[PDB]
Amino acid sequence: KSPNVLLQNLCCRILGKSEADVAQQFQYAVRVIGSNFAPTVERDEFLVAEKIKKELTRQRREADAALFSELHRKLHSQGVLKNKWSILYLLLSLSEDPRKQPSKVSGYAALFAQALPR
Amino acid sequence: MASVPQLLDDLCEALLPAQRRGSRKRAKQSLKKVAYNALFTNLFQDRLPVKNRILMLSFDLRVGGLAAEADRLEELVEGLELGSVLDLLVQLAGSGPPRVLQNVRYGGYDCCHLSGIEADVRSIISGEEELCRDLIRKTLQVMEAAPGTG
Amino acid sequence: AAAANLNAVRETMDVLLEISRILNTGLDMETLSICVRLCEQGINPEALSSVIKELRKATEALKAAEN
Amino acid sequence: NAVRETMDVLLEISRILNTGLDMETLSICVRLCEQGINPEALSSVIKELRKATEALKAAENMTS
Amino acid sequence: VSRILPVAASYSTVTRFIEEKSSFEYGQVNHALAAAMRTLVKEYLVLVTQLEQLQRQGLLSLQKLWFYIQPAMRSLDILASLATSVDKGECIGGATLSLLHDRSFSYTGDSQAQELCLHLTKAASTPYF
Amino acid sequence: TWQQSLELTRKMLRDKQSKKNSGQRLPVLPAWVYERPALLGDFLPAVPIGSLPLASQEAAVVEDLLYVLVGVDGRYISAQPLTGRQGRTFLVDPNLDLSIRELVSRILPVAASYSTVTRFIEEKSSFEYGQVNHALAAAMRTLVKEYLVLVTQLEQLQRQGLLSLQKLWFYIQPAMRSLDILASLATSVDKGECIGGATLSLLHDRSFSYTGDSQAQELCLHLTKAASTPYF
Amino acid sequence: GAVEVTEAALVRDILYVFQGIDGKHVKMSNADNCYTVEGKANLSKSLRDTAVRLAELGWLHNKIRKYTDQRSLDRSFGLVGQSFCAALHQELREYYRLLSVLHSQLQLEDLTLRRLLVWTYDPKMRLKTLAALVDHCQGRKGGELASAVHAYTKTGDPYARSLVQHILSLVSHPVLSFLYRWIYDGELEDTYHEFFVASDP
Amino acid sequence: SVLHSQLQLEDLTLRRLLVWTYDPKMRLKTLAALVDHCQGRKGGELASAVHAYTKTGDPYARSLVQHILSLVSHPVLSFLYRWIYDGELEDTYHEFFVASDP
Repeated sequence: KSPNVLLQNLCCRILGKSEADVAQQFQYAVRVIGSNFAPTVERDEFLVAEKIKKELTRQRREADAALFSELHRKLHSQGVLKNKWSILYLLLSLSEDPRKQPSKVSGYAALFAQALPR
Repeated sequence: MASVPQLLDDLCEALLPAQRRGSRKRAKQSLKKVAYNALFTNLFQDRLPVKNRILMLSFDLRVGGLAAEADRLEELVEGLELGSVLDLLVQLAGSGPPRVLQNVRYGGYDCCHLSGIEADVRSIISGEEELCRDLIRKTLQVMEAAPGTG
Repeated sequence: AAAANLNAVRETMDVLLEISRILNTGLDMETLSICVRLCEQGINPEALSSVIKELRKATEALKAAEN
Repeated sequence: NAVRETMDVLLEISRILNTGLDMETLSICVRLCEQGINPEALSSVIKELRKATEALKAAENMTS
Repeated sequence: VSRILPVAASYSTVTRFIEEKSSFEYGQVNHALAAAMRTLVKEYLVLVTQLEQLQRQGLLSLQKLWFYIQPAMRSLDILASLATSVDKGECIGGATLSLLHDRSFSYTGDSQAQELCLHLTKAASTPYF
Repeated sequence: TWQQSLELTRKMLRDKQSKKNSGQRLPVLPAWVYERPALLGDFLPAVPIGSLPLASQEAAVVEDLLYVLVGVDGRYISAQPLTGRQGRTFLVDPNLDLSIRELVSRILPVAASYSTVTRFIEEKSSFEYGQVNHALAAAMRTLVKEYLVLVTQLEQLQRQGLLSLQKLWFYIQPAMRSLDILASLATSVDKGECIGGATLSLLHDRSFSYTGDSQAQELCLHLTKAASTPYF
Repeated sequence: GAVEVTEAALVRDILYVFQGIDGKHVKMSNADNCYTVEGKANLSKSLRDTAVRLAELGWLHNKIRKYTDQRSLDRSFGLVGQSFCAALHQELREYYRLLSVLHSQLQLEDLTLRRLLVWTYDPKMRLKTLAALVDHCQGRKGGELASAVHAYTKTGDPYARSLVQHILSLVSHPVLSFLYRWIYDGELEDTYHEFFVASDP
Repeated sequence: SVLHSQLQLEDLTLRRLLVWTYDPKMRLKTLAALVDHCQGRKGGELASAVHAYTKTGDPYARSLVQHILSLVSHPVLSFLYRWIYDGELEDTYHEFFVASDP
């Protein structure tokens, strides 16, 4: 129920261990989370979706990009979530590339656009 | 180390701030009776890692803008590593009076947050002082409206 | 009301599952709702990502040591 | 010495923990715990007696 | 305003440059350079989209725009300088690659320019290699 | 004017440093820093108050005071330019009420201390005068920032119409002592032209002599740590 | 009724002065290199004094701006000069970000001049130190620039010290790359003649 | 300053201020009496002069004077600790009861 309890449950599920068996890992996680509880930048999902589409194109999956755009439309149409920006950022940070060899050209946040701090 | 009722009476008298002395005696007797009844009810009626619970509390403190206090608590618990005493303290936690008051910059470290914090502190001091002044004024205003012999 | 909420949550979960599988994020079933339920509290998603990455690294390390 | 150091460490910890257990209260709880008394029952009794003491102190204050 | 407007001037220059140097007559090197500039301009457009969103949220003003636009202002100034140099020397093939190397060296002073020029030089040199 | 004497001292210190460095280059501050009064941290050189009702007199006085606590002249409270190194002297409008003038004159020593601290920081942040004096000026700048923050907050509470005369006098008592201490240290350091271990000696000795009061002890120990960092 | 400029209007003008562009009632006197408030409008002495104390920052701002603009156009100034200009631009953007914070706070007020003076103390120190470094480093190139910075490194104040040490690392990165190339390639990219190895053809 | 604020709130009678000032009168009377007995003394003469006033039987005065005595002894106690711990003197005023003769 409590956010800390949920974090404990998540770490237990991830490690496949008991709550006590992840205390050191749990302690590290608690320190990491307590480092920052609020986002430092504004939330706007359009940029997240654009980044997702760019990543898909870089992964040579433009049809999957169109599918993602359709699914984003469906989700926002049936909107029941109020903090989508966060879940989109999470999924983006957790995205992998199984269909291609690992290699990316560096993107720019001062030549290219960067988020304005809140 | 003493009998359960003996130590209960010791603790009850310690907590008791106890007009006639008969009133204080009655109050202490009632406190001892209530303590006895609570113990009896619990006995008639008769888990998670304690580290996990202390981590919960440390995370909550860090969340509540008390990261330094959570770090202190973490160091205390590491020195500790009695467990049931810590659990009892855990349940009792938050039961005290709430607190409302308690090389160099790289040219980009220029931050409003430090100066904002200083401004907020210097606001809090002033405000608290004027609040104390208002409260003492109100107390005196009431007393001057009061009979004065009780 | 509760029926509508259950329908909405089911469809949202299905959409998120599809989004995860299309992005090939690699996440398993248990991150069904609770993990995102945590992110819905307003938690710093960057830090959440960092911590989940750290947990994944630890889990892979433990599975490599065990294997 | 180790007992005394644990005692005052627990004192400081509880003070930070916003629970306010005093010297002899902590000693009593230590003695109960080594006697074999459940921490949760101890805390329940402590909170019940705290509420009772608050009510009784209020009543005795207006009874002065 | 007049401090910000140079970004739009650079943008109109970059756009004309992309269009001209993506015509078949101007050579494959210039075609690819225009394509890369088009990617960068897309990033710029994303930036301006976000700035529009904050406008529509009533959360930007004057000095905030001036602060936010500084990275892109520098980037687009650099891009326009590169485009002007390539056009004015009518570089094709190894000429263009030479110019890109030399400029990439001269823009060694600032890391933003270095990264931009290294991306551009890799991309444009791919056909010649 | 203190400025000319300090410029002479700085020139002599430059000559002695160059004489000891065997002609290695030394750092020198661009001249406009020393040649521009409008970047000093001290002062820069209205309806008459006796026509105002007493409460209005207090209000106008408090406005002038709030200006004067940060080194800025009020309308009916005005500063008097200094000769030699001294704390700021102030001219007070003579149509003010004598009692108000006395209550001001009890407060003005803080502003005097401020003018001393500002001149001290500016002088002792030139490269020639040594890292010890540089760091001491920086620490004094920190303390003066704290003072300024306090007076800023007091101005904010003014703007709510919730302070007066005696209330300012109550709030300002800690700062009066702090600024007296700062000014005494500054005057002693300037008048003994202490450099290096001389200045550190003076700071140690003062830190001992100010053992009697905990506020002064804490302040001086902070300062001594900070300034000793370069020397250590 | 005489025109006295409101606190808000003076704040807007001083914020323009900080941004390097004159106000509507306080304008840059270019015969002192600072912004003076006209006397046709009647403002209190303290307001004028605060305005001067703040326009000191605008003077330093405009000096740094002119120096950066001037050295930015000379390809002859070399990679080290370009790096100096880049570092100065970066510090300028930090200054602008603080100015934008102050703007946002002003609009939240829609903040007082005195609080702004207190808030502006640290910017005044930073930009004073930077202007002094620039002046001492003016009219020099290559190793003259590197020496000019290394001389400023001797400051004992840590805030200034940290600013200058960051700037010196940034400015040395090009010099270090050249030396590495001189040390690793045994070759020179010296077309400006700033590297300590002279080749004689 | 509290009393000032209260007066300004009227803009209150003299007697209420007299009543309000009763406790201040006690405080300042005790302080003046402590000051008179401790005047013209230094070191152990000052400490004795203050310690003599502690014998008062009024508890308000007693507590005030005990606080003041603790504050005044903290320096004396520090000197004694250094004399007791360092076996050395910083006595340039000659207030410590241990004389070193060089």
